[PDB]
Amino acid sequence: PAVHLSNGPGQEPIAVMTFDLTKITKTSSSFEVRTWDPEGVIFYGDTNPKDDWFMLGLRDGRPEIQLHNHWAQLTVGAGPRLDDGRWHQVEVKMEGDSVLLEVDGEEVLRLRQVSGPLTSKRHPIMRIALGGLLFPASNLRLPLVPALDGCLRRDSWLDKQAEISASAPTSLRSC
Amino acid sequence: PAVHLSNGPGQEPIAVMTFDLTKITKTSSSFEVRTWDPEGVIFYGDTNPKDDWFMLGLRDGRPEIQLHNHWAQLTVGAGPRLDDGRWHQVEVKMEGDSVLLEVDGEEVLRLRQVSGPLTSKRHPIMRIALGGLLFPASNLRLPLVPALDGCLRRDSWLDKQAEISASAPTSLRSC
Ligand SMILES: C[C@]12CC[C@@H]3c4ccc(O)cc4CC[C@H]3[C@@H]1CC[C@@H]2O
Ligand SMILES: C[C@]12CC[C@@H]3c4ccc(O)cc4CC[C@H]3[C@@H]1CC[C@@H]2O
Ligand SMILES: [Ca+2]
Ligand SMILES: [Ca+2]
Repeated sequence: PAVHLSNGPGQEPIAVMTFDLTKITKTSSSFEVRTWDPEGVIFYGDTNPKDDWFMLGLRDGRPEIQLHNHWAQLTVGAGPRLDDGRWHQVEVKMEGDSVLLEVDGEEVLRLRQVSGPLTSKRHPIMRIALGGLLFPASNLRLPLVPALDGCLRRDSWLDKQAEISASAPTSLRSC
Repeated sequence: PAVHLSNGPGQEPIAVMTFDLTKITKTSSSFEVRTWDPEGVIFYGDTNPKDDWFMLGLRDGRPEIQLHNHWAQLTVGAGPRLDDGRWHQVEVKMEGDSVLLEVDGEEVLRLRQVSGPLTSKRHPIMRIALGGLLFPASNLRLPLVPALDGCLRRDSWLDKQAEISASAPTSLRSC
């Protein structure tokens, strides 16, 4: 079952999941994405919209991560273009103080020394928004137009056991 | 003609080139490297060893860039492993406020919003050291053992016209 990463204008996310960081036993996520869209947000996450946020998106067809927290502030592009209309497996996880990005089974990016343990964040609640941000795009380190015209499927986010709740503005439109 | 990136213990660089930034008309470099060594420095560069430095090396066989300046401080791994004993083409250049890394003709990493124009650096003199750093490895953001047992060939560094001088401790040992 595949869902549309964009719905309507393409402003707000198609879904927001909230997690209790003190209950996480897994700090990784994975999913498949397919699109012809060269720019947009795949997912945004934060423990604090001002002080500790993260965004994985596409720019010029390639993955881009923006991260802003106490330890690091960055805007980094990496990996092959994914806007070739084919399904691509994507994994994002924490490994020690690093954030690793794997695409189609290959590690394409490792942001080192960027964060303390998820389970140790001052604000023990993490939000994960799909297909959109939880603040205006103008507030990104480097703005981009969030709308991502693509499909998401086979997605797993951290541990379902740590998930506090999940919301969706409109009905998840299938692909 | 190929030269050894390591000579002797593997502490100091095999060569140091100095450039006048006010005369540069090209902010890119390229070379080929071959090695079985998973860790080490390919090249280091700075306009200031304390406040504005850069290091391209290998860690776990993959490219890693560390950069420290007024705009950004990072430690980032990216691209495929290069320690497969085969020749690999590598290009490192500035594009706007970004630093791009291309391997075997493919862009594998783009560090965005990391620097003002090279021609505008307070200290208009850039040093490029090959196979080593110009400060102790303990001073890196993330230390690694600098010795890189590999070969370098077909190397071009910025513009020869902007090169002020070049030095080499020992005789460049051919591969
Ligand atoms: C945990 C994830 C990787 C690490 C990400 C991170 C990493 C560091 C940080 O300071 C904040 C965030 C928020 C979103 C997180 C992501 C949500 C799912 C993904 O697996
Ligand atoms: C200009 C190069 C890319 C950009 C690098 C950089 C980029 C930003 C910075 O603040 C310092 C340096 C020093 C070394 C530079 C490199 C030396 C050769 C390479 O082409
Ligand atoms: Ca788009
Ligand atoms: Ca080594």
